[PDB]
Amino acid sequence: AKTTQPTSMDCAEGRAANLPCNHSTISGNEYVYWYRQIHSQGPQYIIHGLKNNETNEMASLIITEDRKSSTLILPHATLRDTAVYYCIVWGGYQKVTFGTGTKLQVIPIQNPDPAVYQLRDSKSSDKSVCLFTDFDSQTNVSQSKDSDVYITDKCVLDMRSMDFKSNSAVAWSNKSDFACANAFNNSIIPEDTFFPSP
Amino acid sequence: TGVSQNPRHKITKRGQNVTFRCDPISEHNRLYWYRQTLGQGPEFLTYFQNEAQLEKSRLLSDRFSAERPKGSFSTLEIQRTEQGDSAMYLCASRYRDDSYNEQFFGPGTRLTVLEDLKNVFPPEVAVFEPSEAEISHTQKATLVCLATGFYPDHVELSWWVNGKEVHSGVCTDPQPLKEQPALNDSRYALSSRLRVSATFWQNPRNHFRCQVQFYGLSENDEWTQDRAKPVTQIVSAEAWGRAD
Repeated sequence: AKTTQPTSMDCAEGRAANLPCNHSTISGNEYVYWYRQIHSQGPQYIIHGLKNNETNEMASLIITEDRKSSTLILPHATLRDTAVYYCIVWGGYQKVTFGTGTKLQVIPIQNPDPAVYQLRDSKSSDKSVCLFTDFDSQTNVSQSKDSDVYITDKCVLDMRSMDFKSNSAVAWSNKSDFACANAFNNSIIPEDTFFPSP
Repeated sequence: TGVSQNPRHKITKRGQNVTFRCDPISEHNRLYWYRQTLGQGPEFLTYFQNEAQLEKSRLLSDRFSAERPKGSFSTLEIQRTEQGDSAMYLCASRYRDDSYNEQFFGPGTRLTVLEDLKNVFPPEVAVFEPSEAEISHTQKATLVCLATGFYPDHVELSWWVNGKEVHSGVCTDPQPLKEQPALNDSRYALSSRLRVSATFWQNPRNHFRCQVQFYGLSENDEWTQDRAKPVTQIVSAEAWGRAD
């Protein structure tokens, strides 16, 4: 109600990510609170308080002398930190109200090797899917405007075993027309993309 | 966590009444109710101080009624349910009317209300085996899981390798996507990726399972059609490593 936040925000894995909140009409007796919500799940508390700075295992919170703005600090942003972050203000007795809020996305840096591969179903076996992977994080995968074709949003995985991150989108369809050569051609894939053909 | 809610999910037809329960953390003075829809923040419904409701939002129709008869557990009753009630209903509790004490949230009760229950389908799940092209180019091997075409969309996807849920090497789409988007009753699809080393995949003694928990109808729901009653269940697809 009394808070304003960016709807979404990118931040680099893994330096500190600083989520800003504006609250220019704050009292007095009102504390500032930050919650985080992952998937549809219950929002979990991160940190609060008055007018000041504060810290715990999960994060740090700096509030200006103004009182009129605050900053949440997540000290070493990993992929697990990407979620929605709500900044709320409350001073007692009344209800608590949530806004929007942010939509933090930790982005990893790559040393890239973009390719589009075909994967076959395990049963089956055709039924197949197209995998666009190993692209750098500046590359965006677009939504197919062919309705029968399905393209997913891009997704970052971490092979923690080998200290290796990678991005990937997935495409599939039932059409005859459809193939992997053309699955991700409606996006703007990079010039050096590897397209197998044995 | 440590507040609880019952049930975790509920699918009704239009006419029906529905009742949720929320159990606060022991001796927590305060109990809050919110509702939430996809991509939006929680919307305040009502809150309690001891037994004493307090405030109910001009949201809540008369069809909603929230009780808390012992300043302890709280029930929310929604009468004559409507499509527009479909939402995640969140419970929160707080120790005292005290800014120092934070709200603890429960895991929520995801309500879906329907024109009719013949629109509820479980997922089918297929696991897709890695390309040889990938294996020879990167010496890594990506499996893909596809969950289709289910409704509503409360599914939970998980990869199990050699009998343990894994999180390293895994990616799942934040949201599902609509199969015919296009429609009111659009059925959904979700994909996930598991990436391993080429050599790990090329060992036939390794076993890969894709598990999707679906939250559907109850055993006790009136069911009409030929196909299996789309109850709450887990659908799976398996794959072993290819010696190749």
